[PDB]
Amino acid sequence: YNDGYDDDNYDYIVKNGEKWMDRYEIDSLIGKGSFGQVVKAYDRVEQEWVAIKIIKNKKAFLNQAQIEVRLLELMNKHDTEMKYYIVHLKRHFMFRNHLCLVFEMLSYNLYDLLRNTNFRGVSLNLTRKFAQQMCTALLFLATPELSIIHCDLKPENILLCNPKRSAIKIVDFGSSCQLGQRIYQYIQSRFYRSPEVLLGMPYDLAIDMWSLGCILVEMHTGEPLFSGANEVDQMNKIVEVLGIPPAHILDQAPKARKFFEKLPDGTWNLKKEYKPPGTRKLHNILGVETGGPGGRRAGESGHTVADYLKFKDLILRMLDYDPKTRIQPYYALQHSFFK
Ligand SMILES: Cc1nc2ccc(-c3ccnc(N)c3)nc2n1-c1ccc(N2CCN(C)CC2)c(F)c1
Repeated sequence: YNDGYDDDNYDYIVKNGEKWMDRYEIDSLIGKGSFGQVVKAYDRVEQEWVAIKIIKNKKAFLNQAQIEVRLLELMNKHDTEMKYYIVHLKRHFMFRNHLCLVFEMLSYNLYDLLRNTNFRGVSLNLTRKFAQQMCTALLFLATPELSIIHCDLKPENILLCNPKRSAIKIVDFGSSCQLGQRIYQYIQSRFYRSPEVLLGMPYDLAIDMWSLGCILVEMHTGEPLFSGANEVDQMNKIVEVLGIPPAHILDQAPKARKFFEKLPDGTWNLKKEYKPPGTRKLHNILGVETGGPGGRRAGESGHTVADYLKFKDLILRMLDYDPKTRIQPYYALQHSFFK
């Protein structure tokens, strides 16, 4: 293990108080993920805490992180005032056989926020703040010179900047790509995976908007909207809410028959118990008329029927099966939900 320094998962074994390169004092592990670890460090030179993503000493992670660095640096050539809600990569270096990405220090991810609500959700008002930021972030990523598809939006990859404000940033561009790259497939985290990707179809930046629609519902209900145990269960759970996808899409989907078959009348239906297609209404998931998710927002300011109907509309537009008509970031931002 790399001159001593690695565990059996090819992680750097953090030693609290270690100094690196006469510059960073490692304080502690913040958290682990697939890619490796994020540690809290003090940068003596800039005099600030930084979150150092220490990539596993494994080629696949190293290579993914090099793609991440490239995309972050590209995003940086634009967002120098850090306006657009993407985590700032300060610098990167190889250290003891681990690629290290030095980020600004942020705070809890939105999953952990949901965990602190006991998976019962945050307010629609907070949901709206997250939504507005996330739509602005997507707006940014879709700037032509970037055209970046995050490809793994989920609550864990959206972080509070700090524990007392509603400001957030997107993290983790390990799985990201630019438009026209199509080599990736079975991409996105399953709960947040777009129909086009489930269907093995060409995809674009609209996949991120699908993920966001899923995320926003979850932020408010506390629970994943579409919590499939596998792709088939995923598509089924999607269909429960949204109905059979448009025929014009299914006729074009290489993986149509993973999920669907044509009936003798030439129409598409599921292969296989679930609520029948389109019968699990978002109207009811959100509790539009019944005091919000599980009735728990009954009375609360900012949780009116009118508010929920606006939120539902926005969400349904994000969860358009058709990536061509799925609401784009700009128009999402103009939605009545945000007035
Ligand atoms: C607190 C904190 N600030 C961070 C800044 C950047 C990143 C990051 C992580 C991954 N990819 C990129 N591009 C940036 N992470 C930051 N974190 C942070 C927050 C929470 C966790 N976890 C991970 C999972 N665990 C179960 C809960 C806490 C973390 F590792 C880092």
